[PDB]
Amino acid sequence: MKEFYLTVEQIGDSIFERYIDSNGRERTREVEYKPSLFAHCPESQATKYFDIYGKPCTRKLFANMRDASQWIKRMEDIGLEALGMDDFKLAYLSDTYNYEIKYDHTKIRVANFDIEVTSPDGFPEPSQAKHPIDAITHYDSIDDRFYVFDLLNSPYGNVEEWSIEIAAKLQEQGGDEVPSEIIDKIIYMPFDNEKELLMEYLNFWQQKTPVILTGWNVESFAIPYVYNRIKNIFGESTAKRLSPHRKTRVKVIENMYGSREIITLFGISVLDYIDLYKKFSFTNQPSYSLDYISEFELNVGKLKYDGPISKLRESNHQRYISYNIIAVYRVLQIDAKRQFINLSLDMGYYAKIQIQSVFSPIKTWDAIIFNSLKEQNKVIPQGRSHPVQPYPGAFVKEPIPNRYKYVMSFDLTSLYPSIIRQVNISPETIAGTFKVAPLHDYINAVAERPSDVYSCSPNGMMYYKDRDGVVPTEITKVFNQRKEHKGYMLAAQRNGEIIKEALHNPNLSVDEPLDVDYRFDFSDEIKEKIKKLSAKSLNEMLFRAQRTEVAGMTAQINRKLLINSLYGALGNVWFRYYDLRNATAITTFGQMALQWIERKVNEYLNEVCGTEGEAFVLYGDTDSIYVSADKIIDKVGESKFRDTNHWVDFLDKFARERMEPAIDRGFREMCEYMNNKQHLMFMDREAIAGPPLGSKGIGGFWTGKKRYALNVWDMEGTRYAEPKLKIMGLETQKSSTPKAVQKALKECIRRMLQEGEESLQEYFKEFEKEFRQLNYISIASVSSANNIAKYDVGGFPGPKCPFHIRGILTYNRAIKGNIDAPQVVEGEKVYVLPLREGNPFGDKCIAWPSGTEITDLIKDDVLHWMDYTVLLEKTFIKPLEGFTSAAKLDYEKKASLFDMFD
DNA sequence: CGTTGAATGACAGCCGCG
DNA sequence: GCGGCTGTCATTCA
Repeated sequence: MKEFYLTVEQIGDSIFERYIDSNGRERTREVEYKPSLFAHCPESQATKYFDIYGKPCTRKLFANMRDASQWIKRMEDIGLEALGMDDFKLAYLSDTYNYEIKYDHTKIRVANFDIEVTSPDGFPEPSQAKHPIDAITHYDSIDDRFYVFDLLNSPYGNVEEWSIEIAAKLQEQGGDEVPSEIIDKIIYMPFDNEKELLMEYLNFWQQKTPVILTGWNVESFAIPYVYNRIKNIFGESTAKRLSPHRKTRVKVIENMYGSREIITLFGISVLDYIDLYKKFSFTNQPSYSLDYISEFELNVGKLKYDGPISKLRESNHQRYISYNIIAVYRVLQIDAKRQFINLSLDMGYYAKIQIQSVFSPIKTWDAIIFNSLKEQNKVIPQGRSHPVQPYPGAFVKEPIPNRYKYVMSFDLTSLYPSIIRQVNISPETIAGTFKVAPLHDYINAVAERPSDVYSCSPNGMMYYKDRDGVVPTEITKVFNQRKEHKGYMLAAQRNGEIIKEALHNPNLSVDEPLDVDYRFDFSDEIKEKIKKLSAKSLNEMLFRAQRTEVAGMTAQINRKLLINSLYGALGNVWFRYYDLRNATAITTFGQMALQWIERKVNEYLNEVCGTEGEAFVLYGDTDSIYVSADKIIDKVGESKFRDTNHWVDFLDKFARERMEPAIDRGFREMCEYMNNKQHLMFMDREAIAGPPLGSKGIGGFWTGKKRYALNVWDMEGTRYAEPKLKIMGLETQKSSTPKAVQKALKECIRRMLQEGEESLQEYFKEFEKEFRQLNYISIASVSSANNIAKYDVGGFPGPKCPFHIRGILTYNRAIKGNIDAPQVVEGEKVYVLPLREGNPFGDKCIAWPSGTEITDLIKDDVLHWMDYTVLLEKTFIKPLEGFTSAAKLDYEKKASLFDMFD
C-alpha cells in the first residue's frame, strides 16, 4: 500500500503531520519544511517556471516558513507580485505526496462522541462548564466499540450503575431496547467522582487519539464543554492534551447576530455531522435536532423518557445512560446511509487538502488547480484582495400568473461550468474588450458580431481561441474523470447482471472467484468460464462486483460536487482566480443563452403551428425553460388519444424528433455569432405535465417567479405510475408553514391539478368545518428565532419587533419563574401560535422551540386561548386565495366575478 | 463559518387623505 | 381604517 496523510498543521517554523506509512502504522513527524515562492524575473534569465500568463519566473527556495511570509509581506511593501502557494501546508502536501492518493479508511481512526450534563439552572454554557460532565459515549471506528463513562456521584445525585442486561430488554419489560447490533460492542466504565472520570477519559484519548472527530453538534458543545470543564478543574495545560500537539486555539466566530466560540484542536479534523449533513443532504428541514433528523432517515429517533432531562439522571439514571449510547449510535446509522464521512475523505484526498477544508469550495479548488499547474512547472497567481462588488446573475422571467394545462420543460446541462468551457473564460485568456450593445440586441441577433477573431461574452469580454485556459482545462478534466468513473460504474452494473444469473442455478466445484476488472466488462478472457464456476465462486464474486459498483458513485459524486462549486468560488473575492469581469461574462452569457433559445424555441413552434408570434415559452429560470404545449396538443386533437400515456408519448416524440434539433441548430448559430471556442449548449427535455386525460383538472399553474406547480407524468424519460406533483415556492414547501396546513394546501393543490374546481371546493368546505379539531402543533407555525435581544426592552415589545420574536418575548413573559422551562437560544427555529386577544400572555403571539412540545406549565393555557379564526385565515386561506386566483378558480362556490380588478 | 445572484411574502411603521 | 412604498426578517428556485 502507498502511504498517505491523516492530518497536517503548521505551528511556527514547522509542519506537524499524522499519517499512515508503508505498513499501515500511524506515525506522526515534525518537518522543517522549506517552502518555495516566485517573482517575475528577466526572460534573459532562462528558467523553467512561468506564471499562467506566460512570463518567466524564478524559484525562491526559503530557509524556513517565516522567511517565506516575511518575504511575502516584504514584497507587498515594495509593490511587487509574490507568486506561489502561500498555504505552505498545501504545498507541503503536493510535495510529500506527488501522485494519486489511494487510502485505506480502515487505518484512519474516526471517533464519534456525545456527552450528557445534568443542569438545573438552564442550558449548560460550554464556555463555562459550571456543571459536572456526568456521562460520555465515545465510539471508535478502529475498534468498532462504544466506550461509555458513567459518573456515579455528583452534586445532583448518586446512582446505581447502568445494567447492560436491562438496556437490552424490551420496552414493555423495562429495558431501553438498545439494539443487538451494538450490545456486544459497548464498554461500560463507572466512576466515583468527576475528576476520577475526566482524567480517565483524557487518558483514553491519548491511547486512541482521533483523526476524524465527528458526532452531532460536537463542535459547539461536546468539545467546547469538555475542553473548558477540564480547564476549569485542571487548568489549560491539562486541557490542551486534548490535542496531539498540545496546541489549541479559541477561534472566535462572530455570527451575524452575536457570538459563540469553538475550540481548535491542532492535529485533528473536526467534521461535525450536523454540518456534514447540512451541506451534503441538500434539503431544508424545520429542525436539525438529531432527533428530527433521525426519525427522518431511519424511522426512529433518540430514546424517549418521562420527566425533564434535567431530572432524568436522578429519577432514572438507567435510561439516561442508554439514551447517551443510542444518541451516538443514531449518527453512526445515518452515516451508514449517507457516507458523508467517506465522501469527505475521498474529496479531501483527491484535492490534497486538510479533510475539513472540504467544507470550503475556494480551498478545494485552489488546491486542485495548484497541483495541476504545478505538475507542468507553472506558478499560481498571487491572491489579491478585491472590493466586494455585486454583479448581475441569472435571468428569471416574469411569468404571467395563470394555469397552464400542458407544460414541457427542457434544461441546459451544467450551464455555468459549460459556459466557461465554450467561451474559454480564465484570468489569463482574456484577449480584450469590445463595444457593447444592449443585451436584447444580442438576443435577437441584430447586433454587430463582437469579434471575428476571439471568443465572446455579451458583456464585452473577449477570450483567445487558440490557447485553452487554466480554469476551463481543469473543469474539462473533472468533467471527463466523472464520465470516466461513472463509466466504471455503468460497467459493474452489467457484470452484476451476468453474475446475478449465475446464481439462478449454480454448480458444484472447488473454484475461486476469477480475477477481472469490473471497471471494464467481460469478453472471453473470463466471460467464458462463467459456467464451470461452483456455487461458492459465483456468490463471493458478486460481493466483489458491487463493492466496486459504489466505488464509482463516490468519485462521480465528488466530481459533480466540484463541477457545481467552481462557479461559486469564481464569484468569490477570496479566490485566487477570481475576476469581476469573468464572473459577469459567465453570468451575462447564460442570460443571453437562456433568452436566445427562448426566441428560437418560440420561432420554431410558430412555424410548425403557423401561428402569429404566440408566446410559447411561458417561463424560464436560469438554465431552464417551460413550454406551454396547448397549441401542440390541438394540432392533433385532444380527442384522438387513447388515454393519458398516449398524449405523453406524443409530446415526448415531438420533443426529441422535432424540437431538440431545432434547439441544437439554434444554439449552434449562437456559438458562431459569439465565435466561441466550442459549442457546448445542450438542452434536454425534462418534465412533461398536464392533467389526467378526460378530467376537469387544470394540470399546472404559476403564481409568479419561483412560484408554481405541475402535475408531471414523465421526468427525463422515466414514466410515472401515478402523476407526481412538482410544487415550487408555494407554502407547501415553506418549512415555516403549519403541518396540518402544509398538508391540506398540498391536497388542495392536487385536487386542483387532476380533479378540478369542483373538488377543491368540497375539500376546503370540510377542512374549514372540521378545523377546530386539530392537534395544536399541527396547526402551529415556524421560523428562525434571531435578534431576540435587539427587541426585548424590559422583556416587552420595542421597535419593529418581528411577529415571531415578539412572540418569543411573550414566552419569556410566561416562563419567568420556572427555570425548568426551555428558553429559546438565538439561531434556532421556533413554533408560533396566534392568541384570541384578551388573554394571560397579555399580548398577541407566543412561540417556542421547533420540534418540541410546549411546557406543561403554560401548555394548557394556550390550548384554550389560541385564535383559530385568525390562524386558519392567515396560514391556509390567505395563501390558497393567492393560489386559486392565479389558476382562476374558487375555493368556495358562489363568488362575485368582478372581484379581480384594480 | 464554509460558495452567487434573483425573488417571494409575513409583518412593523410612516405618509398622504376633509 | 387602507393602499402604496421602503425596509427588516425568512426562505427558496436555479
